[PDB]
Amino acid sequence: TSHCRFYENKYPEIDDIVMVNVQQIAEMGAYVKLLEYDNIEGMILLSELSRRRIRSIQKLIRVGKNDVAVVLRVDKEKGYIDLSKRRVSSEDIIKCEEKYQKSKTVHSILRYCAEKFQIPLEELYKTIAWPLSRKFGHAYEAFKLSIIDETVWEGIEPPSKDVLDELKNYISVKIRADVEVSCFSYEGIDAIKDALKSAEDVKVKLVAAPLYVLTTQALDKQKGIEQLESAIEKITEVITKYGGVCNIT
Amino acid sequence: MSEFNITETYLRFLEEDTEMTMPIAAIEALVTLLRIKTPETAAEMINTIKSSTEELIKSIPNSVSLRAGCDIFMRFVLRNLHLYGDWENCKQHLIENGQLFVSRAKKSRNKIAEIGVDFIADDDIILVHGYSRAVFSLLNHAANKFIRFRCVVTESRPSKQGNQLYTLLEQKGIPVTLIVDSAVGAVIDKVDKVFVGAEGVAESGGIINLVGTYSVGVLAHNARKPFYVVTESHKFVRMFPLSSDDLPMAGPPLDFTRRTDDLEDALRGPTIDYTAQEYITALITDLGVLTPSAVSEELIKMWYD
Amino acid sequence: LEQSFDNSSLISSVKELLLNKDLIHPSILLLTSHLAHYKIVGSIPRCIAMLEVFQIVIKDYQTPKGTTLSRNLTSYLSHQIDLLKKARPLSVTMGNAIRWLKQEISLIDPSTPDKAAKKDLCEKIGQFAKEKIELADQLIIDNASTQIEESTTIVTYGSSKVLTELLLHNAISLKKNIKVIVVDSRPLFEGRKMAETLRNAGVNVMYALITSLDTIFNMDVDYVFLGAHSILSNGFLYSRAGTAMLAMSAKRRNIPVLVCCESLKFSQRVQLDSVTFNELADPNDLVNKNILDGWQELPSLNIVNILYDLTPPEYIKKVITEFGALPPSSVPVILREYKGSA
Repeated sequence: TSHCRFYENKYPEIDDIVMVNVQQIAEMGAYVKLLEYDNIEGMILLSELSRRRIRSIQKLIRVGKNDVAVVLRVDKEKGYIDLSKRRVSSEDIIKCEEKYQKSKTVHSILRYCAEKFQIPLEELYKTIAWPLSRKFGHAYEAFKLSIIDETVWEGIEPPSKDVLDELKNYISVKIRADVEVSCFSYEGIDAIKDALKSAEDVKVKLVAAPLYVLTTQALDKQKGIEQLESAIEKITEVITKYGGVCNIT
Repeated sequence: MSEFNITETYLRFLEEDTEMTMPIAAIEALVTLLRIKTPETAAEMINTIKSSTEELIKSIPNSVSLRAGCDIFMRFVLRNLHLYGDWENCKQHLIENGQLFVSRAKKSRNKIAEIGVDFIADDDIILVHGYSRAVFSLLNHAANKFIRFRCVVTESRPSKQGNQLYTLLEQKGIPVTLIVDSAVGAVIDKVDKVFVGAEGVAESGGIINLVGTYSVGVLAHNARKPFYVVTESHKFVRMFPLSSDDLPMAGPPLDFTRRTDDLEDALRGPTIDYTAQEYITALITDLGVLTPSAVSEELIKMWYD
Repeated sequence: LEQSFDNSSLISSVKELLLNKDLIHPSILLLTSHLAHYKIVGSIPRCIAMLEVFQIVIKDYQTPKGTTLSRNLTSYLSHQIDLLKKARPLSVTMGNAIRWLKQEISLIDPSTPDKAAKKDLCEKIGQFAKEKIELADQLIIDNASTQIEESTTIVTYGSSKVLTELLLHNAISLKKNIKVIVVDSRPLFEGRKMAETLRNAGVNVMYALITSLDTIFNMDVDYVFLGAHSILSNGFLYSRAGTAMLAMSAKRRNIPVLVCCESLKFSQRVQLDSVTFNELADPNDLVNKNILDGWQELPSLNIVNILYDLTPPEYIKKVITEFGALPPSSVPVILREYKGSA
């Protein structure tokens, strides 16, 4: 209801790269939990941590926070499975964690589609998993496909149809500028029109003859740094060739 | 199909022989715990003993020599799982070590009798207190060497053990008196050396054995006699006070509840005392003679991490 | 003249510098202004505050033309330390950080374009006080709490440095009953800062002065805990003045005494005498028309004000660090195992 299975096995079968967080260490090692099957928990031994004997002041800084690991051995019925993060390449940080981050963002969408719709999370999860995460890779890149490749929405039955609407609402910023056209001319209107015809094609609003409120959309918030500046430059260019005066805030 | 907890393995062999003592009996039970119950995975093995040691503390809460045995067995299997054998050999690599302490910690006491010879010298009147059996094996070696000395046994009240030691070595053939523990302070001037033995060693060097080893220790420091203490290398526990108050048996050492019908009134005070580093001066290990500052460092050398 | 401790030259009263060869940081003068005119620190408050100005002063690099950044800052920062030496000579909380910092000056190569010079130093010297101070103090909390029962008393001396946070945890974050006895002394009433804080925290605080010290001990009293300034290689506690008189008395009155401390506050040096290695601080302070004036110019008069003093390690029962507890004779074994090793 809060979290559940990923890939229809009770345990992360031998040699699959997983992620855990370290909770506490007393003498055995860490009492980690498997972040793909969150409520289940395994553990790691002290020699399978960092090779240098880790001091207790070095030990305390790493609890709570998470990392990447692989599993050494698996009990078929006990949850007491053996971890391995020492014998893990650095590429699995790129491989597993972004794959897990691609599975963290489907946790963000399947929570309000479950509990704010008041159904348990696993039943509308396990309608998704086998035709998506077993037919091919798991469904978040397919969720950027299923907004345009609609053989997936009909490839499985919808047990509810609120979830079909709540997906495209989520997955599918304004920089304010108060530019002051303080003109005293005769060909200024034309200039203004010209300016409009390049800076808007982002959100440009007339306030009066001098004041204009333009809220330039940014994608990385820092990509509108190259937009606003450009607009300003254009404005500067514009008014020297017509006769008036534009001043920018 | 055993469970190794209370008596289905442990209290069997405590009626076998009163030569094995309490902590290595727990060590004998703990090494045979994972020997038969070897659940082919490093994870739940230590989770089995963490279940098993904590109920063993719960089994007898007031025999904290067992807690020292519960302490260092985890210290055994930790570094034995170290050398990095990925649990593949370390199942066999632990149990090929295995029967170490039933071959090595059983020969603690004779190795104490190997190196504890040159303390009881020519004509030393010896003050002993409580059945710490490593002392008697040192005294067994003293009679077998035919070195000349005498002996004085105190009480062990209420634990009665002083009556045993008088009977235990008079048949061995040593001139000996049993004295009351009340008459220590008027006799200790003639006494030259004094031997006791702890149930466990605390972080500064602790005497966590009996009722009044701290009483006879603080007598000996004003008598300015070398207050020796005899133990061995598996009698260490982290449990460490700041006063002479440990965990008690069940209640505070000054109770004031009343006698209901006929309840025992000598048993109202404590049964375990504490002595810090100040009143001991030397101790014996299987590693050798040990100063009271080195017993702090070796109890911290593999204990911080 | 017979002891001639007035002619023990551990400090003078020299001031009034004017030199401008170095580009002196203005804010590091404020740190020395905040110390010497009226002392506002313990020892780890200095170890914070010495680090507070160091993150700012490295950010203004000002590296010259023909000089590597490894070559100038070993002179540039170290010239500013002598400003502090005019104000107040260093501690080991000063000392162990700065020689560790001089390692970091030396282990850099001529490759940094001075934009990378921030974050390789900034977070690293931040993870110093994150590890060596903050979560080091976190391990103090759980260790001391299990050694304290409810409905008992604590006797502290002066302003504490780390066990203020310990007393906040047991009174509020664990809510077990506790009574607090804070005693400080003329002239530095730094214990009143704790007396403000813990009653602002709402706990039973009994303020005291060291002249009335016996009647505190004549009541229900135990668990004397202490702040610290450094631990000697023997086990002597070099700490604030007047620490040992309760440390002798409470040990004489058979209730145990502990010293809350850390591995950063250890030291390689060793001595066993109180008036050998110390610091004097401006003998005008023990006056407050006054009652007397003229320790100067008058025949046969002097004012001493001892800052630091040793306590015998036999008085201390248990020494608690972030790694755990330890008896006070076993102090220097961490010097070979953790300090410079951990």
